[PDB]
Amino acid sequence: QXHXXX
Amino acid sequence: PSALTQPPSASGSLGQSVTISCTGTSSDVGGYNYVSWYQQHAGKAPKVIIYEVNKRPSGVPDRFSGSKSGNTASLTVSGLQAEDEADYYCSSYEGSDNFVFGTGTKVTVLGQPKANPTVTLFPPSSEELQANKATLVCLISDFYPGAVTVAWKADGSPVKAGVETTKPSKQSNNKYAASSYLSLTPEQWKSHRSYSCQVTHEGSTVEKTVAPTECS
Amino acid sequence: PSALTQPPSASGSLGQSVTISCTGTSSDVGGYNYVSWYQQHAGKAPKVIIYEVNKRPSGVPDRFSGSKSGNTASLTVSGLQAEDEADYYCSSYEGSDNFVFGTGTKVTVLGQPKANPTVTLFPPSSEELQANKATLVCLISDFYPGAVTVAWKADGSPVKAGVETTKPSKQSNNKYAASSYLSLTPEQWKSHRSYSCQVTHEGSTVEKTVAPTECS
Repeated sequence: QXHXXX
Repeated sequence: PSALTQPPSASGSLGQSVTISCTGTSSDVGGYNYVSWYQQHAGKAPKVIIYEVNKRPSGVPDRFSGSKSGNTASLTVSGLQAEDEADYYCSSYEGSDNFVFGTGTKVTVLGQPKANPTVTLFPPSSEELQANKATLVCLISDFYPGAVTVAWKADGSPVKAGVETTKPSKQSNNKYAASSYLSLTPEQWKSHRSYSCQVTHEGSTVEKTVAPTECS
Repeated sequence: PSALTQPPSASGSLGQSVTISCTGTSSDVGGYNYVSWYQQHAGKAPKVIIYEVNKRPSGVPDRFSGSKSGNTASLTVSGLQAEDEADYYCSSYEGSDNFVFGTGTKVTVLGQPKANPTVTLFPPSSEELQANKATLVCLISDFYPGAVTVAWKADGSPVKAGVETTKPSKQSNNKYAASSYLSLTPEQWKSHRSYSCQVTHEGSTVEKTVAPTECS
């Protein structure tokens, strides 16, 4: 996850 | 600090099930709602199965439930399949663009049956003899559990040397696969009656035998 | 799935700058700028060390560099320290519900000299066809560093299923030994013109060819 930077 | 706390090893029996615990803090696990779980196969690409507490992403067949209770997240593997034997990591955002991980959980299944290896002995490729070398390969495969030992022989009297033996790998049917191989010279392998490969697993010896008799 | 391709291994001497790559396929490219790099040492969790293609988050040595162009993303370790030795992955927010990893790239601090692998293809033994089994082995011996990429072909067609690669095991000469296999029917065998075993070891690729013979 590039979970949002979120 | 910690890193999201997981229990080092977790486990179930086939068809039974396990619930992994990821425990963090009010800054991460509590606070935001962005706990993903990572299923990593033994030294392999890590693939995500849950992304947002529970969230169904691309092809996660079976019961892979995500549920977080406040400051502790958790996943479950309802109806245990053996392919699930792996390593599970969790993650939470913590703010200012950062993500933290969990300390991992090794997840093993139980009740997976015993299987004695598939022993395939191989004589040197014609090509490799044209090139002047000669290698013999023993392929031990489809065995569970992954504990095994390989002998080599000249004729009955053993060859203890020039043998390199692999340490076993899980192959996609859960069963293991190991290799054993003898480095010889053409002259050598012409000058013998039979070579053999002894393979011992769960106290059960298979013995394949290769004699210079190749339609090459 | 396998859509992000990364090298078998990247190795250097202390003080030497490595570079690793994530080449993507068909799909998104700059379409997705979302490329993240993860470090992972043996049986510790993943630590992210690059986000948004070039970013570099908090507590990350400024000698970890990140860059992307076309279908290709590059991470760099400058004047590499021992501590840098681990596996690296890339990650991309593709087909949404689809978060895709590269295949990994192991970073090695050259102890010994470099050693391009010896591949030895081996065909179904006749005796084996007498049992109506078909099994092809690819021996990869004496190589360093201990990471290899494997790929089968059936007349230049990259091959679907049958394949299983063991994990690189250290030998008594301290270099590496991995092996790969394919299972066929004697007719899946006897159909084709040639089968290949293809093996990559960081900027070095080697392909071996084996064709069907009737023998006996």
